[PDB]
Amino acid sequence: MKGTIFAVALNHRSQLDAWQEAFQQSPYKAPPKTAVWFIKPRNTVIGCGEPIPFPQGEKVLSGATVALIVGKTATKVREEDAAEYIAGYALANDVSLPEESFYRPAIKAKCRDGFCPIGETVALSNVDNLTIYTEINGRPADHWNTADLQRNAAQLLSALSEFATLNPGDAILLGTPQARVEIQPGDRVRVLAEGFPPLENPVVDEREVTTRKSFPTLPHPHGTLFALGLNYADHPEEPLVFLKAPNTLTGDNQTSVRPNNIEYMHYEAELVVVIGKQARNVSEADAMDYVAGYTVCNDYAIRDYLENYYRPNLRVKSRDGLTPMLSTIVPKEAIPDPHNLTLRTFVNGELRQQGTTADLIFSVPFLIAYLSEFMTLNPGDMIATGTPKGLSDVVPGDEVVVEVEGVGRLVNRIVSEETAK
Ligand SMILES: [Ca+2]
Repeated sequence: MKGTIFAVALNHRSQLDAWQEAFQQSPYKAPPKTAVWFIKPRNTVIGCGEPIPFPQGEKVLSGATVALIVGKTATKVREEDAAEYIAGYALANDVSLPEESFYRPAIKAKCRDGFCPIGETVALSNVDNLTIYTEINGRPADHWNTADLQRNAAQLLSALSEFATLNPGDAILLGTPQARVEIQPGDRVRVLAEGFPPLENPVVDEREVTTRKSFPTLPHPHGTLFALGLNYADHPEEPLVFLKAPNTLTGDNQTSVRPNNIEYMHYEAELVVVIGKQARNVSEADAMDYVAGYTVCNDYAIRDYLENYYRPNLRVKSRDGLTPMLSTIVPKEAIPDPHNLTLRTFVNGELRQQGTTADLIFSVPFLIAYLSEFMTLNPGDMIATGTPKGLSDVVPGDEVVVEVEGVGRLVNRIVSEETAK
């Protein structure tokens, strides 16, 4: 819609069945214990009648589904009370490149422009035993049923909101089956279900699609939050990128909660790049013209909650208030070389982490070129560029300060669940 669009992967029993043997082996080792989440960021989100831009060369699959739409702030929603937090339901389309791997986040596959049609919210009581239909050029092409999903809408809302607060207007896509249908330029793709107005979108060669969807600017932070995995040589083939939901963000001198009964929660000091101008298919050579400037984040992780499905997964990386971020942006013109800046972390005044952006594996221009090659970057989007070596455990009472030379100083305080409540 206009809120964050969350989605669940591996929720349809047909896919769990199909992947059973693979999930016993590297790199998965074991089947998912918890829900496997992803996000369809704002560049993806379109309404009925808007085109799905088709990337030349690629195979693209429709992903008819339905989404629950949150009607009031949802934090630790109890399963039995879910309906009272759900405004209704909307037909949606998880448009995607093939789901060939579930190990690393599927950003190229799923976060392309216009890859998330979503329709009208309808006030139904439930979506139990609902057949979701796909038609292509007005011919029946696919159907599946929500009774075959592992977690129902109630259970998904409860499971996600247990650690990630949802705001009114946010959505959760309930899932998709193993078997999907292919779309191609010229196709008209229609999603249908009893009780809903059909959702229809044309698929168009991307070369033909006019200007990209723009958004109103709002005070930083506001935008897609991209984050890098391993990005310091401290002494891979392509970047590991994942997205962070906006409710993870908190300001300066706030608190971040350490879960009860875990072994390891660590800070991560990072240079954050903020986009200043809409960017698509930007070369490394002009990438810097699209940067507004720089800020700092503390990209916390709960190492205990890591799994090998879309890793690092949302239960580790999108927890409420576990991403301190400064509200100030230093303009790029104040920083002559962002690839020559010191990063440090202090805990209670003890220096625990130090490195330099000279050790970035993937440079700021590389990253901008890499992402804009397959999706539109918009003003206010953020790129958390990774963290050097020097991680350690932090516990309630601890004051954690991260600092990037010339960019800013960011304070945070760890607290217990008991203190925060
Ligand atoms: Ca990180």
